[PDB]
Amino acid sequence: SRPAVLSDIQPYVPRYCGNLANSDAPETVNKLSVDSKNELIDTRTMGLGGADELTIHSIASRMTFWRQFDWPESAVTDTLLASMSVQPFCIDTVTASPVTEIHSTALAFASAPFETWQGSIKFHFKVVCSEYHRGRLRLVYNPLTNNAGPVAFNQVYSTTIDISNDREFDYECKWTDIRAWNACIGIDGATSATFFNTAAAVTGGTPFDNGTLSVYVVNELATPSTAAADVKVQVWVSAGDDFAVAVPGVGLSQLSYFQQQ
Amino acid sequence: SRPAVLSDIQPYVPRYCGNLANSDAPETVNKLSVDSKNELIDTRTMGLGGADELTIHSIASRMTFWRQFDWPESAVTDTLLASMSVQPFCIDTVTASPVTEIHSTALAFASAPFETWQGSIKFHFKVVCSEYHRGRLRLVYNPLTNNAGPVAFNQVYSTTIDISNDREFDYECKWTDIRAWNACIGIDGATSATFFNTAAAVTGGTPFDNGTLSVYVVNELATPSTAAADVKVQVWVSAGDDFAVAVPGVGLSQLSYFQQQ
Amino acid sequence: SRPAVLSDIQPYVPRYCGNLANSDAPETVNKLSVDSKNELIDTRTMGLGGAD
Amino acid sequence: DNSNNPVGGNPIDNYGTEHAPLLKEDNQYLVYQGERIVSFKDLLRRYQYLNSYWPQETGSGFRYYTLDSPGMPIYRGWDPNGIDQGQDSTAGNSPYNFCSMTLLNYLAPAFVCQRGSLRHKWVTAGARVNSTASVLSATRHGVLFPLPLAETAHPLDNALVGDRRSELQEMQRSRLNGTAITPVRLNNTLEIELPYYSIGQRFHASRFLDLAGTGDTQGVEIACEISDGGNDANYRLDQFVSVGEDFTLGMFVGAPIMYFYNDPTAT
Amino acid sequence: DNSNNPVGGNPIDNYGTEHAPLLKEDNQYLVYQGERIVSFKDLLRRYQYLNSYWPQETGSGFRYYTLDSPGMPIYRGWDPNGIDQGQDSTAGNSPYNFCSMTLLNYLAPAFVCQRGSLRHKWVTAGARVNSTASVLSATRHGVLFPLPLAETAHPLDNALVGDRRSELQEMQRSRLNGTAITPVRLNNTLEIELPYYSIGQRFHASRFLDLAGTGDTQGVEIACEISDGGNDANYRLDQFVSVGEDFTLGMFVGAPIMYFYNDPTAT
Amino acid sequence: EFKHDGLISKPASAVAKAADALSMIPYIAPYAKATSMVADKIGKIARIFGY
Amino acid sequence: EFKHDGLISKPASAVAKAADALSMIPYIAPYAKATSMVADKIGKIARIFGY
Amino acid sequence: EFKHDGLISKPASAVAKAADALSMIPYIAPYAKATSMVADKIGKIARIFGY
Amino acid sequence: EFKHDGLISKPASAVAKAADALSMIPYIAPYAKATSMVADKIGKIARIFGY
Amino acid sequence: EFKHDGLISKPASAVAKAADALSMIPYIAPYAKATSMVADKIGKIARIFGY
Repeated sequence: SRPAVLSDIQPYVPRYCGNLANSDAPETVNKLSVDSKNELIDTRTMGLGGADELTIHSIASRMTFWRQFDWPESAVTDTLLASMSVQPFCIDTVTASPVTEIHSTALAFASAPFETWQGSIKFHFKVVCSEYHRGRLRLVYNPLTNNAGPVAFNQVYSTTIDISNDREFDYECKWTDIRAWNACIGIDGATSATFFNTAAAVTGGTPFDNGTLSVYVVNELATPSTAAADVKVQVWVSAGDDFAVAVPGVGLSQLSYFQQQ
Repeated sequence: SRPAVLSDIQPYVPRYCGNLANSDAPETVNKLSVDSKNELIDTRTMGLGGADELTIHSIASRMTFWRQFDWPESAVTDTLLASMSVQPFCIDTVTASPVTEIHSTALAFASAPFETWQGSIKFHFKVVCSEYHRGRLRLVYNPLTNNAGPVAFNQVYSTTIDISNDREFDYECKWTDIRAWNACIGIDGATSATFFNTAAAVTGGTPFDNGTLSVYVVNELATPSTAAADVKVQVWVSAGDDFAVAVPGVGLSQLSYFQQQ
Repeated sequence: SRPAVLSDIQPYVPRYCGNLANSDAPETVNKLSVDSKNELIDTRTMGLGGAD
Repeated sequence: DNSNNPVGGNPIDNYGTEHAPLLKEDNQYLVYQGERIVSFKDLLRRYQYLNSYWPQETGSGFRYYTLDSPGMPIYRGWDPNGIDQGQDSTAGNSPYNFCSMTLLNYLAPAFVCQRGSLRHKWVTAGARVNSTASVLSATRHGVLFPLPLAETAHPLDNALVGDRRSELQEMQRSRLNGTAITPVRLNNTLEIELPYYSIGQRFHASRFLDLAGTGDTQGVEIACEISDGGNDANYRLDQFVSVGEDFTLGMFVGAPIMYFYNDPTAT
Repeated sequence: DNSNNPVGGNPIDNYGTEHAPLLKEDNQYLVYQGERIVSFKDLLRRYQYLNSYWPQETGSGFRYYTLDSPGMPIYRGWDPNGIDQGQDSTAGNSPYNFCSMTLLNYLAPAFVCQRGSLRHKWVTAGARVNSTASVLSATRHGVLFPLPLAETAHPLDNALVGDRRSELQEMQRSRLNGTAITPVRLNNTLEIELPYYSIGQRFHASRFLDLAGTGDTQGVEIACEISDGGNDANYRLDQFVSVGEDFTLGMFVGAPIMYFYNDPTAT
Repeated sequence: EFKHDGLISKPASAVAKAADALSMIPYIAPYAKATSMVADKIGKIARIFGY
Repeated sequence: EFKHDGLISKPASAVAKAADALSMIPYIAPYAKATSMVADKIGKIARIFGY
Repeated sequence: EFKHDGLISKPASAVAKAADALSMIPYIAPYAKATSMVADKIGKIARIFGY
Repeated sequence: EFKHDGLISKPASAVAKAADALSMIPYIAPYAKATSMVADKIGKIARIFGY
Repeated sequence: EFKHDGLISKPASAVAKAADALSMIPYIAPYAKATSMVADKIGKIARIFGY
């Protein structure tokens, strides 16, 4: 109370509710502890190894089984076995009349809160067969869609793997789109669209995906006897090295972990 | 909660609405993104060259076609062909009884939000004729107005261009006014006044313009045959190097991009 | 929103009407111009000699 | 010999000895103006009043007014898709916007491209009842579907608490998108900025006039509680628009066709 | 020869010369997005609206509303132990939560372990009567007994002052645990953080969905005064949840089974 | 850029006698932002162009 | 860490041209906190991982 | 000029013993403003004339 | 002591690895206050005893 | 004098062991004010006399 404060009048704006949109601004939060700097650690004191696993690329790069198809005896050259859409949202549903279960890949789990995606998608194909089952598969990449008959060896991107030396193999579909970022359908929107057809070719070319990847037969399946051979192929799916997501959105506002009742 | 805060009481004034008049004060704005420093660039990533084009002098210096007049066979020495007012607001209207279109020069576009202007105006004259059409034009600058008859070669500023060597030529009308800044009529106010007359001389000397520029005939149009020759001259208009605008005002509060209904 | 602000609670007194008696204190005045430092001069640009 | 130049240019002897003499006057703005205006990007960062919005015109009871507005200000005149209705020249009626002509609305249809963040202020003037503790909130929409300018009311005065919660979950405020809230009794001003998110888009059409019937990809939902009692009939929201810092316009392709007329009688 | 690898991996020649070309575009987010999102731990620190709570639904007279809520947000769908009641597919009724699906609720049942502090905001929107000077208060519970989500009213308008004091001593606000108070007429926002105290526990079950019927060991009691007069029927509390700075999740064991459906009619 | 009390250190509106370079064109570097860029890379007076 | 005006000194959201190390894994020291730790012990750009 | 807490560094009202130069005339340079000018170009005590 | 923003410069609550001297007794000088004293005269970690 | 946060740098109330010069008389210079004067011209402890 002796002198007079001659500092300048300093303007201010009150922020009662704070800053609840940005992810990096410090907060004026009354922590309900004794020490103001009360803080634990985030390490291998839970029994684990110590790796940060809330990275988007650490969750999405996990190779997860997605679907399975078969390669019949009656398949001949230029027969489509499966066709699938190049995108993150690789789910599979189990309906049972009141409930509808949605089983999602880690690639589809880690990309649901977002509205744009880009990058490469890795598909791991796994042929279950004996040593005496021989043939050639063929992996068409087509940015739009495949025609209703045979697909020519020119005018598409293809690989033609022999399954004698490589029964299991992965194929990385890079970014070849006219945009930089495609849209995200969400797990909510992927449950109504066809993304794995195995009877015809799926419809790509949408603003939501990066085209389509299809499996054809080049050489027929050779058999060691007269027994009926039921050969299957497994499709596992992961994120490639380019894979990025952006625009946090409303993709998971309608999802739930409780069944439909 | 251990010690007591013995800093001075510091006076403040709350600013709830902010500062919405000045153009340089920082703002306390809650940006609705994840990163507080979310910012794109402003460059040639749109397909362009990378030049800053929101400069007033970059918009206003573009040479834009304004009007067109003719130079008849019956024109003789000291015949006025056109007279125009030296100012930024060079527009042209198309009426069709409910609607009234206003087509404005980039010089008139870039000077509508302001209330004062100064500087030089550049007029580009472009004579459309064959190689056998010869004569002399004459460009009077008069700060007030030209008399109803012939204008003398003394007592005005004039040039007398021969159109044999220079069929296209521009003429820069500098600042010769009793003020430093003239007023801006606006595009709203330029639609009711006469700024290009081509039958008499326009009225300058107002506080809104920098005088008047007129075109007279010195030597008659020479013709190669007995055919009727319809020679025209085009007036293009731009800002000179001196051109400046100030006092942001209410010049575009009544304008619209939707027709009159 | 990552850390917690651990600066001290700083006391203040609001001054809504300002300081309208003293002749030397700076003011928090919203000047109605484009430039915040909008200022002319006070000299012989009025036709005069330049004396205060 | 410089005789069909698309930009012209052939300087003939004019009436001055000294070329461009007003650039050599250094202390000119110490005498007349006090400041110099060189760019529009400096002048586009002054806020300007766009339009006002009355929340007690949509629902009934105590409810939650929500307004889906574009991030870019709507245009000033006789729309075919206008949010208001004016008396035209045939003594009839036509759609009309009673909004202001901002500098952004003026400059944007003369350029091809457009990109950048856009800043808003929501001011909440008028009258109000003494029993209010509402929160004004701004929350952004997605960038796939542009919603047009629309007004919705969500009722909050049901007998069931669950049927109030189901109305609070129909709102964009409940979502993972960026949200700014404030109390009206304490601050009543948002001061938000809409960033330029896009589905692989480098720019958008700067010459797109139909923002009130289509919207853009920077839309925002503004939300505020309202009651049906009197003296809330004068409660309104004022929108002030301006331009963020990463904002740019494309190539200049000339001024559009303009029209000059006053506001008609609102019917 | 890499032929039963549990993670797969055998790169066959695909259709690109350049491997992973989108990592070599350094200035990509100067063109399209403005920002890059790499981790979820950065994105979990955005607050998101969880649920609203109406204090004039529990007691009568002038009283003190108290709400025992978990520190972790409750889950979104058809609980067997839900706090609300919706109309199901058999045209009957079933318990249901009308809360939002936050990013924390999304990410947590896909991990085994969970540890860290959790941040809350309590916003207090709606209407109110002019005769209020209430104090909103948050106070933490013990870490031995997790209390479920419950609502209680303590009457304060008795004739005896001692029987008012005995109601103020039935509250967790009167205890040695950490308490944050604020006046509703002046700030109306708490912004608290619940630390991770534990009885020798290194983590807890991140796949535990029944938070509304059991609670967790980071529960908090929220307390606010309410009167029985009208215009307080619209007085409510909004909960915004987020994640503290010592927060971590354990090992990823896959996404759970998900379900997609809109909110039913609240009955 | 984002600095504490940046309006004090500007010439900010006006004459600033060496700020009569209004006839100069601003050069934008190939991925230049507006904030932590050309206002410090062109010169002192690049804040009259809005940077 | 707990410092005065720490958001000004971040690159904080974005490109920050040398911040294209998104393909790097964060290493956590055996008893590392989040605040006064790996955001200064990995590098300048360890704040895009949330530290 | 526009500086932070400029009233503290003034003599600001009064005697300031060397401020008995009230009999001196203030000289204004030919395009001098009032703010970033003669209050620092005449002397320390040019703030009793209002500059 | 009475200093500006003293909570930032504390370890203030916790582990602070060298703050495992909880088995040490605090020594109080014969006329020591709590504020401008033993929190700086014992060591850095004398603030977990309440000083 | 008029300085920013002057109460922090005082001993301000009390013992301040060298402040047992209460038996000393304050000397006032012939035109000394109270503010920018004898509180700095007598000694450190001239603030218990009210200066």
